[PDB]
Amino acid sequence: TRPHASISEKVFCLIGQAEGGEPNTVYELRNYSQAKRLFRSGELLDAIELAWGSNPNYTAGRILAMRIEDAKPASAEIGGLKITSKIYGNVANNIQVGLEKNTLSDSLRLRVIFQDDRFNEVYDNIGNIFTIKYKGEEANATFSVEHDEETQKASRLVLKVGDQEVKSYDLTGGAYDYTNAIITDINQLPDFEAKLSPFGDKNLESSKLDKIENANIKDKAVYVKAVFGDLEKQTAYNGIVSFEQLKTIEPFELTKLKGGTNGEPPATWADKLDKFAHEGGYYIVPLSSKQSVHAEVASFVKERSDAGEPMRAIVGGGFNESKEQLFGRQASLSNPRVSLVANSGTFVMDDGRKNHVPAYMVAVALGGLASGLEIGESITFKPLRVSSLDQIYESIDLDELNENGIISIEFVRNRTNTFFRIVDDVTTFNDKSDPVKAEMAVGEANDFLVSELKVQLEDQFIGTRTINTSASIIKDFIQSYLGRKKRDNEIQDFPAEDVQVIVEGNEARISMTVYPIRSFKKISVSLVYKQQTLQA
Amino acid sequence: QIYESIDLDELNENGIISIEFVRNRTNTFFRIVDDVTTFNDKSDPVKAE
Repeated sequence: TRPHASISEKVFCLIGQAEGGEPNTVYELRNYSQAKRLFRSGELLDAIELAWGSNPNYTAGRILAMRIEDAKPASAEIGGLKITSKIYGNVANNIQVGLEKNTLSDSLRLRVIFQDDRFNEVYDNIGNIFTIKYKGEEANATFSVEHDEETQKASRLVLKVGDQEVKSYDLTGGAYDYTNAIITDINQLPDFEAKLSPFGDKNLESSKLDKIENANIKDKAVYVKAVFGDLEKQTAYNGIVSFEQLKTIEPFELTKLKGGTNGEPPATWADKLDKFAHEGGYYIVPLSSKQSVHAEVASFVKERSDAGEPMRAIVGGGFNESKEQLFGRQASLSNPRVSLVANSGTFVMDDGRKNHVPAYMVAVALGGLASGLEIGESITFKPLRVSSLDQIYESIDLDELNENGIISIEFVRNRTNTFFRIVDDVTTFNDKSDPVKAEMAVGEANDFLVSELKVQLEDQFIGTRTINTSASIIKDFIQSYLGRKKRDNEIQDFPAEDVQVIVEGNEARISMTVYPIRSFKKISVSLVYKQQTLQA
Repeated sequence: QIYESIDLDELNENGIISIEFVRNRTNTFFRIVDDVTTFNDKSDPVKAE
């Protein structure tokens, strides 16, 4: 590998169908060029590119995703070789592989086809690592290679003068573990010859050679053949397929790798949703309509948040859902840290397509916006990508479903432009006396403040250094820290007189009060027309 | 200097200094492709470089 030239803090999570990538592993997608390379097709790809494309400036952050399927690979067992596919799904059934042995080279030849990616390859001079020959005066020369009787790894290689062993190389271990050493040291018994292959690098570990005897030599040049040892080099980084040796290798006609399986749908998402526990997400969205999956996601979000790791979800159901379904689903999804989306629509992508967008894909679009916006700012009135809104929701309806905590999209008719811009960051929790639960952005600001508070209280006091730092000092430390957050304007002011601390044994209880940065909900303007004369 | 890019990788890995042909816009020149020594170990740059 000689030197050359060759030519957002809120993480967002996803889980849905995709025709690519191994399931039950959360991937981090560095760039949507790499997303398509992993997630070939399916709703997850549209959900990734919709999220990063949802607005020309409020782009989404670092995405984590997983294919939720019971998929398994396509494979075949033929000749001497088990052939297996790194793609899991029905797409693997399109793979084809076939061998030949070529009398022009006395080598093996391999061919791999994969029409889906318009991908095709041929490998030739497979095996036949390096040449041996004899030039000394004698009438006869040969050689041999032998195995360990147990492992069937190679153990000896020997040059023979006629029938008899001249010198041996310890393939069981040491300086001769790499065939390069033998390619040199055969040319340190210069009556014999060895010479390298012209067809690219090989550097085979000599233990992978195969047992051979008494090939007749002087004029002739003969290879050591070691076909599987060479195939490991030819398949190091190559294509979609991998190989395992059972038995002895032989060619075989072109044949499809079978057993490619997307798999049955999941009966429950819980044991595959658990992988997003410790991965640093904050917004997670399911790409599915079933209410049971939504209840499970609500449960997972609660399980992580109650453990100190805050998380939230945005959810939408099916297609063109009606009011009765939204109320009944809100009542079945009532806990905070969950948002329900009420509207469907159409989105445009660069392929020239107009999708019919389910409600959980509008959540993704909103979730990508929520992650793009810097901490504490509301999703209120930010314009969205929508091409057409699918709706039975008028002015008053938006009041109904806003007051009942369902997020919705509203239509605006400016002087010239008509654009869609989403209403308010209210959550599924209904009781609007408690804005700390109701408004998602208020909850975000709270979650990150309490976490920073909880963290710095570890170093200062929960480090356990002594009991002799009493409760007047803890009160002072919370006043100090509220001062620092007041300096950054994240809390407007705090009544230091109304802070109290109680201590018993090795436990402190503290009461406090904070003034939140007060929001601005409404304006109304009385515009009156009058006339007065111009004169000359 | 017929040795090609894959040959340069084989000579360089084995610790043998090689030379390369390079084409500019119109001019050309020959440059030396690595400061490697004859030493074996790849994780010991004090000796390998």
